[PDB]
Amino acid sequence: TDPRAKWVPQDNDIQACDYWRHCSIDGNICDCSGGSLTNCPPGTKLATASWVASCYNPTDGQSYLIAYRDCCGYNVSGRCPCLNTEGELPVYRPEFANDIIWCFGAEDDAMTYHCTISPIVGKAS
Amino acid sequence: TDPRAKWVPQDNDIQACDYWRHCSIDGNICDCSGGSLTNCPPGTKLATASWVASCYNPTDGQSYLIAYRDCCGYNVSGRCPCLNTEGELPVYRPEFANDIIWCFGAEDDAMTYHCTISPIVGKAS
Amino acid sequence: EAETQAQETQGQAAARAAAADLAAGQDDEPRILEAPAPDARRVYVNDPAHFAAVTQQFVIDGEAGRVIGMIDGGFLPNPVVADDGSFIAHASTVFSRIARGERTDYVEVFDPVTLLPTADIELPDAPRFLVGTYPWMTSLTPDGKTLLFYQFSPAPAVGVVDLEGKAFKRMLDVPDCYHIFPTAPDTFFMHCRDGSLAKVAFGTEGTPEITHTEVFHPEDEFLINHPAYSQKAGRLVWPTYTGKIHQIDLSSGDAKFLPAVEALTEAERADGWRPGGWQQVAYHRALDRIYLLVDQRDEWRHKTASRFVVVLDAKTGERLAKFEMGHEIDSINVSQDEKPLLYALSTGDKTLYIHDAESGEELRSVNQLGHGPQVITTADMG
Amino acid sequence: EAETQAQETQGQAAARAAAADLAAGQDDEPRILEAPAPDARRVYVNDPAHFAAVTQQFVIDGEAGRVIGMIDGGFLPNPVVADDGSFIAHASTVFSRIARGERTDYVEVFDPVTLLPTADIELPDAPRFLVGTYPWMTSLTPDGKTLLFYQFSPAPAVGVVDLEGKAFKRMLDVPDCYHIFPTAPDTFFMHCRDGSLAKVAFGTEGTPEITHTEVFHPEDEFLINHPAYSQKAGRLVWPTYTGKIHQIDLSSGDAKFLPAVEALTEAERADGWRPGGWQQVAYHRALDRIYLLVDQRDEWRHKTASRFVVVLDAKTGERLAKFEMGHEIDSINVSQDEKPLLYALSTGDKTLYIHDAESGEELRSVNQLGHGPQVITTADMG
Amino acid sequence: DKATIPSESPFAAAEVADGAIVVDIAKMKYETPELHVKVGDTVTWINREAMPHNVHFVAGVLGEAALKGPMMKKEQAYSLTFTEAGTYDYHCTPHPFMRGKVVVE
Amino acid sequence: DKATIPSESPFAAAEVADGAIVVDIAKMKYETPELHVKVGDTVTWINREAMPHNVHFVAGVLGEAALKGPMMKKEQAYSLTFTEAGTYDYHCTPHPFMRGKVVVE
Ligand SMILES: [Cu+2]
Ligand SMILES: [Cu+2]
Repeated sequence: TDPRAKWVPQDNDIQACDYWRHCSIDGNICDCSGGSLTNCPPGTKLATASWVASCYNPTDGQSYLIAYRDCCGYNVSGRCPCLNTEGELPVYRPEFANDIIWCFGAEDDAMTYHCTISPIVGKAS
Repeated sequence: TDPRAKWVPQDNDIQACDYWRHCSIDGNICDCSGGSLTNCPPGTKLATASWVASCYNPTDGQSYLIAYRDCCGYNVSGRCPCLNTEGELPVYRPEFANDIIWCFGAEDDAMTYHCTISPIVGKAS
Repeated sequence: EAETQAQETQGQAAARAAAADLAAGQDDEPRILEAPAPDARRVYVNDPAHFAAVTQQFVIDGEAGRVIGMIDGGFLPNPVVADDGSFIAHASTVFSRIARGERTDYVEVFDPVTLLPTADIELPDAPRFLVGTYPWMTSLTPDGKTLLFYQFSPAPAVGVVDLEGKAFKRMLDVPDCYHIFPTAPDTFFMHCRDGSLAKVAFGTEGTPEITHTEVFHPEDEFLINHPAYSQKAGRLVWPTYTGKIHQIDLSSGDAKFLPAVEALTEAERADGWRPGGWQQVAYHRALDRIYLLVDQRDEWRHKTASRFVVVLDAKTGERLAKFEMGHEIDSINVSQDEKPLLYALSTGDKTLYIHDAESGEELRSVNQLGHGPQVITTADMG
Repeated sequence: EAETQAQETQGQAAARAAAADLAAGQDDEPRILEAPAPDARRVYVNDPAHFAAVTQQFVIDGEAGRVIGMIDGGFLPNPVVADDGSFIAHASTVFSRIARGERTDYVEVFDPVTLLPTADIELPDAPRFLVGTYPWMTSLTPDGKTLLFYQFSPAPAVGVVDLEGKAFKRMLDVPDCYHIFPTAPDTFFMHCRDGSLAKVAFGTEGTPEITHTEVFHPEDEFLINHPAYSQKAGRLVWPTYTGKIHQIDLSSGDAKFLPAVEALTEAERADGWRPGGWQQVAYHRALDRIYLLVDQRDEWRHKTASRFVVVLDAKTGERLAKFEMGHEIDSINVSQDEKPLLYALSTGDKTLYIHDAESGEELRSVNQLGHGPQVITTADMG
Repeated sequence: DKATIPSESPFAAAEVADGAIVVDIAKMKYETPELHVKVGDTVTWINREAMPHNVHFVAGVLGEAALKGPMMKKEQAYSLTFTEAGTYDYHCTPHPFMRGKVVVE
Repeated sequence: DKATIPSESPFAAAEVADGAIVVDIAKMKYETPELHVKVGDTVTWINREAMPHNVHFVAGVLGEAALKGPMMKKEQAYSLTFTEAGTYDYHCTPHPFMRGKVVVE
């Protein structure tokens, strides 16, 4: 895989770094540590505040806003690591910036990074 | 590369796991993280008590007791990991047991494992 | 990184389900999952991570080859899993400045579906034994109400931890003996420097009562640090460096030695065959079968991985199978149900290979299990 | 990765010395070493470890390609190194139970030869910004006496830590700006959302005095998270996604924006070339040169490693050199001395590649640098 | 405490009565830096854009606990009824640079 | 504390006087595990094997601090002067199955 080529989304495997909702993921796919696509693993704490990215779904031709909420309060999972950066801006535009630990709002004030969920918020149109 | 083959000691390279003094080293070679063959790296604490092993020096044909003293108070170095078990006995003979963190007697009661040194404490056999 | 077949199936079925939700216009409402109810095929993998100051446990569905949860630990923790699936726990160690500063030893009990801690019990004076991980260095009693852990220095001792009341009780002074195989709320056996077992029975208070067995092995015969013990069977299965296997029946709370059994043939032994690995032996209670990791190796590479597993009837010593594993395996264990899985962990690949115990076939695997995973723990739910 | 060339030669030179000592009856008397004195070729490699709760710093003699020491840290800590060689420090975060429980942010200061902590300074209310490591999110004042760190939430703020008195001083409320480029004992610049710069002068106590400059870039021109900043020169070098470079000289104590430079030719830009990496830009003070990791890539692969380094005159903008590094490089820095090294860090190989900056030629390499090394830090001692 | 919450969760913009005190949210900004209401007034924030936003009052502001409002999608709304005179600061959780203030008179 | 330490570290055993009070160490044993002395007497341990050994009194025995002696290599020695009456148990640090006892009358 050419690291430098245009990123190509698929809609066939959520555990792979080129799954379509993973367009601006940074960290680890929660599905790989007992979470699911859009839910956190047991024992971890779910952020309410995140960076977002609009990601193109090849199955339906629509762009959707993905909210990359982190699951927090656990050491990093070490499993299914990925870093994509579609539309990703530097830290002075935090709302689209993905090196940040998007743990704000998690229960118990958890701020360590475990993994990242890829839920849809709505249309990016 | 053949993990099951008899250990074959050399006396040319201390940063390799087949260096003759490393015959019952468990962990990491201190020389790789700023210590030396027989000294701890800056910032770590030197244990007094340890397991021992007689290691055959192929240079002079003589067996030497090595005291595998750990350097302590630091997270594991990650550099030069080795596990050799020449003459290594189970834990009910600790004098020769190398799964033990031999850190006891270190300054500041340090008990974490960082790396191991290979000093001679006499002759054997 | 590299995806197992089990991962692809699962990640593909998960992709399709999500497409179906998005099509039906069903909104994503993120929440925190619970793991499924513990079952016979739940398997835990602990990663001591080659002596790292922080470590991880992976909770895995062995039937599916899925990571269903994880639990964090500090420095060289000791994992336990209640046989009835009611809780999991470890004895762990942390420091105030990563690997230095004040040391806290503590026991944590977790709920096995939510994985939340339900107790955090400090152990006064840092008394845990820091050693590459031996499952029988920290042990539950049969009712799960007590955890016992070994102390090495300054003197051999066993700590009593009351899990039900969530308090450290006391240190019991013991002879020069190692490992803890509990048989009751207040009785446990240990293996001694002199080759005897010690039975240790303790009250509420006072010095324990200590009863030694006959010496059961000579001094030149070396008993591995990873024996198998079925608490429900009271079977202690202890291999030596050469694949000789001592069995002790502790079911009565007194030790009845069983005949020795050689796991390897004289021919194999003359040919360089020996056990080797970490968790070198497993025992299946209902089938009364021993599984031992074996290869051809020099006599002092007893910690290296093996590529084979021999299976033997524990009652007769008759060989039932010899499996070629396909990988470098450090640790084995089995599930305790009727048609058990055979778990085979590679510390170098950081992968759990899951095999059919009967035919030896690799069914599925689970990779990316930390830095140096070494310990497999199952519940005996039956 | 196994054994580099520098390791083999260092480890055999070692083995001879040791063998002579033995032959000559010179007993082994273990002690703790000291690191050589801080010189210009001493390089720091910080390993954020892919967001692991505990991290490591590697202290490297870049001349020999030898690890002279290490420093442990917490979760995503921020390394600073005094230009004058007198100390190193970091701002770090720990939790009472590995990755959960009570959080402590603190500043440690270390002796740069004993590596012993000489200060441990706790930051109240956990104010550090937890972000993948940006060297200029935590900074020393030119006198080495104050450490400043960025707080992102609940509101923008900069913390003032008295290293001399070894005490946290206070938080300074700041406008919606990021990174911290100190110019005086009492003054620093930040970069703002609107595209301006803020100057912040702060006294002992009271509302700090905050002026703004004009907006110097378009909203759709994206200035990277890793600019190069020479504090002695007061040169701030800021690449965009396209390789266009904003320079600001801050030597006077006020912001003088210099003519914009392009680091890629118009041809290169149309043939897909872009900068990409982590620390994508370096700046050598004596030579007024700028180094930049560049390669052919889709626009939104800006954090992927690059195989090329273009070198250009900071005044004229004229290219001097283009090297093919021959590895996947994430980070570059330079030693600040006369014939400097080009440090080239591969996060993927976990290896620091050590280059002649003059030729672009690879001289040596240091591997096994933790799990995900991203950050190269040097001192400007001249 | 110092406010009550009419609705736990966000709700549809179309829900908001005609005379209602309204802070619109658009291009990463609250509508007013500083809204003045009386004791007993209900303020409703309405997210007009796709980017999710909320309102968040740190601990000690509206009582002992933080009031972290729920994230509002495009065309969602969220109300707070202010029961005590005073000045109350808030920000948007993911976006520290979005800051508002309610002045309750 | 109840004892002082002639030498902090191990010293060559040719420097011990003949007829000095000596517990020798060999075969993973203190050769006199129960030693009787009088108040004021200096005990010297001397290691007769390649296996390093020490003496280690736990916290509260000889002072509030534990005394964790240096490890004696072969033919090194280490002394404690016992300044007060009573029984003082000890053991060897990596070999806690090696136990001794000094009776100070
Ligand atoms: Cu917002
Ligand atoms: Cu001893």
